[PDB]
Amino acid sequence: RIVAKHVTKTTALAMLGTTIVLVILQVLFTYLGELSNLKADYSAWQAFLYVLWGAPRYLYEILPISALIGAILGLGTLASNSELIVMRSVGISLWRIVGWVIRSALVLVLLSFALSEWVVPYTNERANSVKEVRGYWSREGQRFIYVDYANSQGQLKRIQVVDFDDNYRLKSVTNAEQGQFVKDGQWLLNHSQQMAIFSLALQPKYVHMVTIDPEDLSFSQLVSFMNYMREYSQVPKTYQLAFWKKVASPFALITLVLVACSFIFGPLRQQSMGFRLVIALFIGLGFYYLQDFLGYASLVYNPSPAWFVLGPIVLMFVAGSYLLYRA
Amino acid sequence: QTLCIKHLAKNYSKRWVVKDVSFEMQSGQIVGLLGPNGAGKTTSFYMVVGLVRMDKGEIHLDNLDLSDLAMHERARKGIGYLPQEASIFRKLTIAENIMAILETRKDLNKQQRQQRLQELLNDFKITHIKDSLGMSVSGGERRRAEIARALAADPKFMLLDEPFAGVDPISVGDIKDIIRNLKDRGIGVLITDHNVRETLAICEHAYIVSEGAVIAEGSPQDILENEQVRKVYLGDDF
Amino acid sequence: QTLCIKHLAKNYSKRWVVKDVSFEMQSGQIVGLLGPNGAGKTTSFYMVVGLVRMDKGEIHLDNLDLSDLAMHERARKGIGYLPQEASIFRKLTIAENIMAILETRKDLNKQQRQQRLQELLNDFKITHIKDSLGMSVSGGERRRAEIARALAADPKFMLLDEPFAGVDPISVGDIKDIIRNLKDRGIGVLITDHNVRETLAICEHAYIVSEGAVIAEGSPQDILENEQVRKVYLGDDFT
Amino acid sequence: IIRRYLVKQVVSTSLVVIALLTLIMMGGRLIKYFGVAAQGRLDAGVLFSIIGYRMPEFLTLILPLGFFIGLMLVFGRLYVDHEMAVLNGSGISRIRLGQLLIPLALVFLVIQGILMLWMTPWGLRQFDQLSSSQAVRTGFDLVRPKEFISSGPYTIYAGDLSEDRKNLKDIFFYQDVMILAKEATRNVVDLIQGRRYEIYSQAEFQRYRLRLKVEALPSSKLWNKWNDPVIASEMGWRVFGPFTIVIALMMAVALCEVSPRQGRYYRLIPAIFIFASLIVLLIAIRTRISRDELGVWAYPAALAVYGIAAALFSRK
Ligand SMILES: CCCCCCCCCCCC(=O)O[C@@H](CCCCCCCCC)CC(=O)O[C@@H]1[C@@H](NC(=O)C[C@H](CCCCCCC)OC(=O)C[C@H](O)CCCCCCCCC)[C@H](OC[C@H]2O[C@H](OP(=O)(O)O)[C@H](NC(=O)C[C@@H](CCCCCC)OC(=O)CCCCCC)[C@@H](OC(=O)C[C@H](O)CCCCC)[C@@H]2O)O[C@H](CO[C@]2(C(=O)O)C[C@@H](O[C@]3(C(=O)O)C[C@@H](O)[C@@H](O)[C@@H]([C@H](O)CO)O3)[C@@H](O[C@]3(C(=O)O)C[C@@H](O[C@@H]4O[C@H](C(=O)O)[C@@H](O)[C@H](O)[C@H]4NC(C)=O)[C@@H](O)[C@@H]([C@H](O)CO)O3)[C@@H]([C@H](O)CO)O2)[C@H]1OP(=O)(O)O
Ligand SMILES: CN1C(=O)[C@H](CCCCN)NC(=O)[C@H](CCCN)NCc2cccnc2Sc2c(Cl)ccc(-c3ccc(N)nc3)c2CNC(=O)[C@@H]1Cc1c[nH]c2ccccc12
Repeated sequence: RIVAKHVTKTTALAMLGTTIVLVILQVLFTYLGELSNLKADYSAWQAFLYVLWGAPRYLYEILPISALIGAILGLGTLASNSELIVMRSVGISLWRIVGWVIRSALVLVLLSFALSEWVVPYTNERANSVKEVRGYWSREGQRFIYVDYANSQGQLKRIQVVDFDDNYRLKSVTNAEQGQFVKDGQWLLNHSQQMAIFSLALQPKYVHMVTIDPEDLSFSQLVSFMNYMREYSQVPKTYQLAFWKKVASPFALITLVLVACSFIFGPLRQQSMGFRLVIALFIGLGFYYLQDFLGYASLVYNPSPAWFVLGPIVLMFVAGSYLLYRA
Repeated sequence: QTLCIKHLAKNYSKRWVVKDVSFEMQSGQIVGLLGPNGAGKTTSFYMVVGLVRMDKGEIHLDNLDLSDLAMHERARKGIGYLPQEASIFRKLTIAENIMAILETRKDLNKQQRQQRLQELLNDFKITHIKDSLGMSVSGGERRRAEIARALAADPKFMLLDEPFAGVDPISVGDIKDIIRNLKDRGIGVLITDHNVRETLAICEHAYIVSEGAVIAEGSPQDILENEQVRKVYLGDDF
Repeated sequence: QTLCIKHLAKNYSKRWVVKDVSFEMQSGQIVGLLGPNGAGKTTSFYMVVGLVRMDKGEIHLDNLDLSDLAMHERARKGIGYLPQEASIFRKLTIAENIMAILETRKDLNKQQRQQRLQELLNDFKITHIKDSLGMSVSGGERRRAEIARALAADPKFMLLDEPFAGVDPISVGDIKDIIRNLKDRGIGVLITDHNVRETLAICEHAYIVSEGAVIAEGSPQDILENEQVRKVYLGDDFT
Repeated sequence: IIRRYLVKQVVSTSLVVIALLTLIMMGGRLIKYFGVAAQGRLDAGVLFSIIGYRMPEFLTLILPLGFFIGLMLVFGRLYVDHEMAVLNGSGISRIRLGQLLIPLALVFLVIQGILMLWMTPWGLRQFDQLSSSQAVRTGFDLVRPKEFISSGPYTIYAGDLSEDRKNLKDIFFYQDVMILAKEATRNVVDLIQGRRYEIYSQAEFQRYRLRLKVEALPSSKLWNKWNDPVIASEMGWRVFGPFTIVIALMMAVALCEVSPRQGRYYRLIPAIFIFASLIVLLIAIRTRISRDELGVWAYPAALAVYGIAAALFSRK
């Protein structure tokens, strides 16, 4: 227990220190980029508030690389002090130390979950305000609905619904000027100009989610909205990529921590602390580039984004396990 | 108990630093794995410890093969290791340092774990620093704490890497007494160190390894009067 | 020439590692700066070299102050340094290793520089391996090449850090012969080493530094017979 | 022989660092460009041309930084393996070793002058022309599978799309002209198994054919006109910018003293941040001159302030 507490506390302190350092270094580096966007209504204080409100998002996007670098630094501090060697010499396996470091990284995993569900969706809205959909086009089965204005409270302005059959022939082109939402599957409206050659599946609750990019949506919102679209429509590939990227974020963090531990016990053993930090930065940049590139490639290639998202994670986990097996 | 090691061989950069290094040890016996620097004593000792993977050879501990086992598995089988460099837990107190390894023992409960901690602290005269951090103690006190921590795991063979490294001649007697006490505790000791003169004073069986192979075997007196060893390692005058 | 060092003192993290360390070493004299580990012998040796800046004290070389001079300026004044670890230029040939420091000498032309290179290679028996890289040589050959390069720097006082470090007893005699050769070249030698026994065999004047101050002085016989050193450093039983 | 050794070491490690930093800092932007292309806002077959035309612009930052890191790597290696103790112990100071590399620093300064005065403006001109060519794409060029894309009076939905942005499936197009086609291949687009409607006219068809900067100016044109604050800022940047390899030489010498235990890469991050601060100041000054608030005189001074402060740090 004392060994476990010591390793977990040291690695958690390393992760938290790296997290604070990286969040500060990204806030003060995004502020530099934002200082060139100043105008009459966007002063330096407004830009600082916009960057600061985005701090939870920067933290959420840093937690994987933060955990990787923190594990690297903490295990390097233990190894350079010859603490891991005596830990092995007393009967503690490599996988036990890796499990302790993973227990330490579970705090960052929980922090990532809390940010993604409760903090990031709210502060992102605040950040945009410092700096509800119009012209919404949607498909419901064989019908196409274009609503010029849609409101979260249940207001529709200039709706146009065009129906179709399996033969793709016009059936009804209905239009209205104003409309209200009363229940699922039915909307009241005035000026019911229905052509011939009511029920619509749009829901106000998801209206605010249309403008938001799939990456910026919280997991609960993404699942609810994606469930709604799969029920009434076809889910786009970018939404599937976002879902597989969010559901595999804790797994990616744990795998990156395991890779850091394997590197410390393997290639990065007896190396200097500066070299370990440089290699940790290189691995973090490589991970942040591979995940982004494969996410983009999932949107252009036939295979499902699940493959492009769970490929790097599984492969890195296998590589780390093999490096740990080599001791 | 006996530790037999046969035909150790390891190559680095396609050259065999160690070629057929074999030696035998017994519990409560001091054995010195000596030889010219870089000729394979360090690599052979590390393969015995488990730091360096074994390309060729067989390690048995009382007809129990340890060649395929890893470092931690060998440690659980009854092998302890004492690194030359400072290996104390810097942020843990000396009492916590020993108790951290005492908790690993499965055949002790807390009531006897505390007693074992107290008697280990009193054995090495480190009770006065039991509440002090491991990174704020003297070299000798830190080494005694490391030895107590290693013995807290109850090893059957202690593998010491250069105990007489950076040790004044006044404090060489203390290290010799500590190693003699380790022998008297029923635990064999394998010492590897470049200071052959005071390593041959406590070791009761010495193996000299040169050119990657064992060139001599026997007591330190026999080692000194060995033509090959004086030809390669100790010189004409010693 | 006489390098005289007075009142060395240095603190590290509010702890006075070295307190009033003073000693004199003449040219052509082997002087051993020994003592218990961590008691200030290594720090005093480094401040003599110039690796770590002094906090108190002065250094003179025939009334030529070296206290404020940097390490390279002292080297230009005639002080060479031999580190314990492998300090040879890894990707430079041994002949190139010696020549690169020979080219620094402003009192030698190419015709004389080549002759000096050849005779330095000959004296240290490294002519046979003059075409190999510095990183692909044996430990003894590497140390011989480093000493040849240091002599190519033309020093008046060579400060050796742990010459008998990781050295077999067979090579201890060879290193002793090397240091005696540097003595016979008119170059004083200041040796610091953990191995007190073998260091005391060639040094003709030993300074023992304990608790940050010099406690002993004189020939190694006096050092061994000194009761204070045996009480703090050597022990009652020592040979 | 010490000079050739140092020059070879610095050139090798600095070329390695320059290639590595080029890979790192161009792969990220190329991945961003590839994401844009996968969103249909950029041709996937041209993004390589985009990153090839910005080779000089990225290199104008990688060269000062790559040289700085290579200098740090060489000097830190000299310190770690005790090759600096024997060089200082032979009368050759660290400042002397840095001065021995003045010809190499001048070679890199000439290279960076070539990039910033000629190569970078040409690359930026070609990249701006290419971006203007790629900023006009509209219609079925911007379509994404299972999504509605609105461009001008056009609304486009495609149920499927190939790996390349051709061979659409389940195509719905809205102007008003509404066309629903089973297949479509690409603005000239051939639609297969389609229906056209006017909202009321109907027409079925088996096949149908549908038909819906100062930074880049040449140095010759910017050598004069120093009165214009924007032109003055750009030209002074092009002139006083290549002198960041002289400041990367006398500062990497200052911030390279590392203990053998400390490591070769220990001091990189703080001094890389110091060099980044130098460059960030050189960019804030450039912007201030562009806004007519500071004047060109701040270009050399910003270097000299870093030139002196480094030099003093090398002589403490
Ligand atoms: C001698 C002299 C020598 C020196 C010479 C000079 C120097 C060399 C010169 C060479 C040339 C050069 O520059 O070379 C590069 C730089 C070289 C380095 C700098 C100089 C250093 C000098 C000192 C050394 C290239 C460059 O600079 O490319 C820009 C790009 N920048 C980056 O990519 C920077 C980062 C990092 C750079 C760091 C420094 C490296 C060198 C040391 O990577 C790289 O360099 C690549 C590589 O990996 C670097 C390797 C790093 C490691 C190196 C190690 C070396 C050894 C030590 C830009 O990215 C957008 C954002 O990307 C990420 O954030 P994110 O993911 O959240 O989105 C970035 N964060 C991250 O990655 C996360 C990082 C943070 C960084 C950490 C750094 C650590 C060191 O932490 C981590 O990783 C965690 C781990 C690490 C932690 C920290 C340790 C954000 O970083 C920042 O803030 C940081 C700053 O830059 C400052 C940099 C540091 C300075 C010290 C970024 O700002 O996008 C730009 C284009 O931008 C547009 C475009 O104009 O086309 C616009 C853009 O819109 C927005 C915006 O979002 O930004 C919003 C908008 O409102 C407005 O405000 C708008 C805008 O403000 C004003 O217009 O900006 C976006 O557009 C759209 C979109 O649809 O999406 C529509 C938007 O809306 C529309 O906009 C229109 C418009 O305005 O046009 C308008 O008309 C419309 O009406 C409007 N409609 C509506 C409806 O509104 C909006 O919807 C938006 C949406 O929200 C999504 O973004 O999207 C975008 C599009 O995405 C593109 O695809 O397009 C590129 O410019 P471009 O190349 O010229 O092109
Ligand atoms: C607005 N700028 C641009 O054009 C560059 C693109 C440069 C190449 C264009 N092909 N865009 C960017 O900012 C993109 C992100 C958004 C992209 N839209 N990446 C960031 C970046 C890249 C390169 C250089 N700095 C930066 S960030 C920066 C830095 Cl490090 C330091 C200070 C300032 C600053 C200046 C004045 C001020 N009051 N507050 C702040 C900034 C803000 N940025 C800027 O001032 C620069 C000024 C500039 C114009 N020409 C240059 C040529 C070389 C170097 C700099 C410049």
